[PDB]
Amino acid sequence: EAEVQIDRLITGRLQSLQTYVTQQLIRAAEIRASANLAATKMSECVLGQS
Amino acid sequence: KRVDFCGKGYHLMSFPQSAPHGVVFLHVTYVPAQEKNFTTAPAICHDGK
Ligand SMILES: *[C@@H]1O[C@H](CO)[C@@H](O)[C@H](O)[C@H]1NC(C)=O
Repeated sequence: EAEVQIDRLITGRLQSLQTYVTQQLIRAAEIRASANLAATKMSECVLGQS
Repeated sequence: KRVDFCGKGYHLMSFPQSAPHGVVFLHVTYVPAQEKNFTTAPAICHDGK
């Protein structure tokens, strides 16, 4: 029964890790979009005139 | 007219080309060089004007 117990623990922890990775991916995508906008603003409204 | 959008400098024109799974832009740009130093002045008044 120790195999059963450790299997339950392993599957639960794997589910938690998967959820965390997905959330991190979404947050990274949003941050990348915002930073692209910031880079465009830096290139346009500083090195010239808008 | 937006600075550094396409090209590095003042933009003249571009030519598109295909790729396996994308596009390639060839930008033509104009860049000054061979500078010289001079003495300036804001405005010049003659006969009080
Ligand atoms: C013009 O003269 C100034 C005065 O020393 C100098 O600093 C500047 O470098 C000169 N211009 C060029 C293009 O060298």
